[PDB]
Amino acid sequence: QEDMFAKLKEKLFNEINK
Amino acid sequence: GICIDVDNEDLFFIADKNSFSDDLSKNERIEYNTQSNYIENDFPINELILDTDLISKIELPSENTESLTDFNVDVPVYEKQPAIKKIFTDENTIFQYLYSQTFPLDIRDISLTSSFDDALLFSNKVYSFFSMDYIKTANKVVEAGLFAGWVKQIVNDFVIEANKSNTMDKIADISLIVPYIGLALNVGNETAKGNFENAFEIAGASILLEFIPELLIPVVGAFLLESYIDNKNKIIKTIDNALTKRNEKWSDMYGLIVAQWLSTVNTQFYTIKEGMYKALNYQAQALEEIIKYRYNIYSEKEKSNINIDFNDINSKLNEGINQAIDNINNFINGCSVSYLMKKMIPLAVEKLLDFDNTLKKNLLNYIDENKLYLIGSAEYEKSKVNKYLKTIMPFDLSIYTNDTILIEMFNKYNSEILNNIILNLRYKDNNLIDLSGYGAKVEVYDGVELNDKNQFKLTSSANSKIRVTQNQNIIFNSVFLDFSVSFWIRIPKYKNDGIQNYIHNEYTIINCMKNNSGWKISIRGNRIIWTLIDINGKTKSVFFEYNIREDISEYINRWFFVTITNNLNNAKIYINGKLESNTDIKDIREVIANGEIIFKLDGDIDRTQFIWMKYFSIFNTELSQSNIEERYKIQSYSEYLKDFWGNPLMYNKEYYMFNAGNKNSYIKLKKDSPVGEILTRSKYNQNSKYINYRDLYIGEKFIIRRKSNSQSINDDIVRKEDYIYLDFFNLNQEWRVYTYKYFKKEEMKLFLAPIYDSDEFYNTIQIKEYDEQPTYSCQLLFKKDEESTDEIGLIGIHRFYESGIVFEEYKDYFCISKWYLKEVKRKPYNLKLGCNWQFIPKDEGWTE
Amino acid sequence: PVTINNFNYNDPIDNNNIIMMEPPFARGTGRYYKAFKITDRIWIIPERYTFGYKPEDFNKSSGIFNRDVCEYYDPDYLNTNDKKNIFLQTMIKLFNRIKSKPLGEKLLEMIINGIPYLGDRRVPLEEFNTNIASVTVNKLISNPGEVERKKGIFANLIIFGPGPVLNENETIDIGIQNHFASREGFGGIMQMKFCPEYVSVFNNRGYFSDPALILMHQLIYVLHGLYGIKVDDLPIVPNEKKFFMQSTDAIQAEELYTFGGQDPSIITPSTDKSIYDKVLQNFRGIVDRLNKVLVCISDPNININIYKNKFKDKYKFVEDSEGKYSIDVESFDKLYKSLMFGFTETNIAENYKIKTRASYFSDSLPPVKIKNLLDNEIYTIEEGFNISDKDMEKEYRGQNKAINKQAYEEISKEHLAVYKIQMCKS
Ligand SMILES: [Mg+2]
Repeated sequence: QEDMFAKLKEKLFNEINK
Repeated sequence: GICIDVDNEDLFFIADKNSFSDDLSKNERIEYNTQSNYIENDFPINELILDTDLISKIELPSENTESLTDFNVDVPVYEKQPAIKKIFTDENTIFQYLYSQTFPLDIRDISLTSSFDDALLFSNKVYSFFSMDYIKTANKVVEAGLFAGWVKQIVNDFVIEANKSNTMDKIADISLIVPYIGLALNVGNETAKGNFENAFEIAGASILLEFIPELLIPVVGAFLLESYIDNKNKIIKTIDNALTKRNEKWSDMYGLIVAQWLSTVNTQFYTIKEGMYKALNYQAQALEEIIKYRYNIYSEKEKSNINIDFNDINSKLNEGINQAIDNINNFINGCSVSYLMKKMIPLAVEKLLDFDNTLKKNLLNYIDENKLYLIGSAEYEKSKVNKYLKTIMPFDLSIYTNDTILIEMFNKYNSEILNNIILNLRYKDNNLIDLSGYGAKVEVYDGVELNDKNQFKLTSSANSKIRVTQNQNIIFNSVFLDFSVSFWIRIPKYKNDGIQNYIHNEYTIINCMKNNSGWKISIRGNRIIWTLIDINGKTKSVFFEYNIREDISEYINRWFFVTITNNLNNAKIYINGKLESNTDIKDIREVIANGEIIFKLDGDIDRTQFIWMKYFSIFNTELSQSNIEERYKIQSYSEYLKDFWGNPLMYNKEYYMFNAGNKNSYIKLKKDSPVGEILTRSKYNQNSKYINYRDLYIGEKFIIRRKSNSQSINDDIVRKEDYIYLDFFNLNQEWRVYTYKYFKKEEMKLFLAPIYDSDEFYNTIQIKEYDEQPTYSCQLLFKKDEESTDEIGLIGIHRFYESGIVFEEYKDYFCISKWYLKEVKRKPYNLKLGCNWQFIPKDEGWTE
Repeated sequence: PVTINNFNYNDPIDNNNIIMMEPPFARGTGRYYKAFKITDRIWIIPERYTFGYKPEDFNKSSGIFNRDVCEYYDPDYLNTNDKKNIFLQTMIKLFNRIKSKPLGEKLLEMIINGIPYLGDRRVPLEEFNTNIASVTVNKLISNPGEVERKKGIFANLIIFGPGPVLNENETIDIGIQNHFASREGFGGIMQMKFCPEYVSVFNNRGYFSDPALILMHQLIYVLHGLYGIKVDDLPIVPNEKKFFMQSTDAIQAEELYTFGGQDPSIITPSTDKSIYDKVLQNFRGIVDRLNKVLVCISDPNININIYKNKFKDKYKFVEDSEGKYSIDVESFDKLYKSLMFGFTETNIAENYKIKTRASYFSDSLPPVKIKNLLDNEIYTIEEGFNISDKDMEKEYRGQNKAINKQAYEEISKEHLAVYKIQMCKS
């Protein structure tokens, strides 16, 4: 689903920006 | 109908069987002063030129005598016959195929065709046996500006086509082969039809012969020994003489085979070589005619703008022809020797062994009958016989001819290691057969699982058995051991609860015994054992044992390559090309090595025990290190990637992931985060002193998906350079591995998310194999798009800043890395880089 | 000590070295030929060999004699006295070339001294009989004024010019009532059809043969024929059951032995031994005859003991103290191998540094005419075509068709008969 993906993307960005 | 003129001397000369004497089948009387007869036509010419007993010392009587009055004489009658013999045939062999490659003197505007039928039909169509691409390029008309470039190219294409010299791959065990000979001549059984290389793998040199000759191979005659009642001195001489005579029969038989080989078989191969020389000249001639016709279509303005040297074109094509002829000559000469050594000499050896048997029987009976007249010494002469008829006379071609060319081709044949293969078990049509050329009988029983990857499974069932009956007329191990065995094997892991029986219970897997002497391969748990047993029952073994307390084993339940070699002094075991073990066997006497070979698990085994095997071969010489390593590399080759166990890597199959640079690490979706954290494998947690391993069936379950059916599918095998999606199962959903498009640093965590199409993420992976040595590892490349040259990074494991400032905490993650992109180009390839992955499927040979 | 005699064709008959001879296949019908004695026991008759041929066969037709030869015909060859003289002088030079080294001299010496036995298988053991066509030829004595008379001479070899095919040289033995003295230990008069100028061509770069070697090759057959060891055993014969197989004549071992080199490998050891034993068996028949021979029923001036002793030397028999002859197997063995395996085309070509074909089975190419073999610019006794002073000794340059274009002419393909197969579809 779209909505899942968008929330996961934000989590990724937070992991990348550690 | 079309009629083709053929010179008598381009026909195949094949001596009729009636040419050859069957005098060997006559009886021989043996007596106390019988000599063995040998005629040497090789004469010292200077012995004649100096001989002063030769020219007559006696005066010539006067020529004058009485008149002749009796005129009876036979006078020869000579008669002409027609200069042309018309024969009717609709067959197309060398004569017809060569003719199809010519064109008449009043034709200039020719095109090449791959259709032999068209070439015969149309005088402007010339047949070519080179590739479709060559043909298309030669038929190509270009504008004058491109012409000089097209000449260079097609002339070079001719040289490359002419020099072609390999099969589908070297796994077939063919030393050399020129693949277009079939298409060039259509000699033998329609060798222009189907695939020549493949037909040659199945049937060898025989497929090229126009006619399989009937050989004369006489039953050698009985020896009739003279009695010398109450004369020991002359009875002993008679035995000795029968023994020397036996050698003469062996020699004369081999001479008889050589005469037939030279005049019925080697003559056919000579005709083939000459045919090929003409065929290549015809191809060059047609090309030149084409290049001229096209040059002269251009205007004088165009022609002065083109620089081409026609003598240079000619000498470059001739140079191509010369190199091609070398390959053809070596190949065909090898075929001819092969037919001699595999298809002729062994049938002779068969008759001669039978004769040796009969003679041995006779000579012992004669020593019995003369026991009284040979008191005491009778037993000594009986062992003289038994001994003397032990060593079987070797065939040496240089005894029967001093032709340099023949001796050199024989030497080349015997220095080529693949010609030492005396058994080569290979999969064909749901069976195993011997492709060595010596025709061993191979019986596979119903309990042996076979597959088309040349793997076979031996189980505990009674009917899981293979019998190979070896050709008894092959001579190997004359005097001392000099042979090798190679194969691949896959041996399952111990059952943790069955570790005691695994450790203690030896079971045979391959047994080759005759009269309680021979060789066997056996397994005891983690040890594979080669055992020699000589005629006196003396036993020697050499073994390889792999460590079963390794965290990750290279050997347990994984395909590996074994090679056993035996010479005068040593039995050696090599694993994956490298020497592992050596046993001094100088004390081993005779070992009988041509009994039947039984592949079957035999011993106190679990009902569920099995062994897989692949590419079983036997060589009648000791392989060198370098031969073995090459064989390892050749038999490792595939177009497909492999899994952790060594089997082909598949789409749509569940796999755990293993990292060769981080062996004890695995990938887990991090809790409530779309990234893959790296954790440490759990391990065997009980207390057997024998056992340690790390768990393999852990971490996320991955699955490889094909990106597109855009090309021909027809199977689910993953090939190098394929474009894939790397997916995994998250609960009951299928997720996917992505890389965020904005990738600024050298390394970045991969994004593990649902299947979804986002312009912000790459999802396409190209699966690679950068290692040039055998490996089960692959690499996973992210590129911008399928057609793009630009590489983004490789999938790997790196350590990322996690937290802290005074002490920085770092943590391993599943990532994409630009650093690996440079590392993979460095030579030799680093096996242990963290971008090397293997896929582990569940397998019945690994339980944990 | 071999003397080559000289003479011109037009020299008068002297009834010694120049005679009128009736050769064997003329069948005593009073057909006499002018014959010249080139050395002891060897005669040249510089005329076309016509025996067994039809007169019209001498023209090129749509036919052929031999399937494996490019046959050149010329019915006018040797048709004038000057042509006959050229042939004779050319023969003289070829015999001097042969004589020029000891190997060729010894070939000539064995042939000269290998006189036929005075008999054949039909003759009783106790008798010499000169009155057979394999032993004696007649000559006509008819001096000016005085009456004509016939006398007999012993000969070893008569060399004629060619038959219809100039380039097909051949050596011939004499059969009487279907048996051949030359194949049974006796020996008998040998005849040759020979043409020096129309030589063969081969390659191993296309080369032409030295006519002195062509001639020496035939003389080896003559030699065997005189010692009674012309081979008649199991021949190599072609399988002819399929359209792609070559049809060609039977090949006796002797042809391969005579060529030499490595071709005898297709003659099995079994056959090698069959032939050796047959020859030994024939020579045992001769030695027995010499032990029993009492009289010459046909010529009362034949000194039995001189002939016994010449035949003893010929066959290398040994004489015991009481005059009985026997075979010493070691001297038989040395003689046999010398005759059969010593003198070969291969051995001779090597010794004379003459280039020749690689194998008895080398392909037959069209022959070429040697412009003039009597011109010492092109061809000499000592060196043949391969003369140092013309820069032709290196790598048989003298024989090379590319290099020595001045030595030979090509023959018009119009005059060559050649066998072909026509493979015809339906
Ligand atoms: Mg031999």
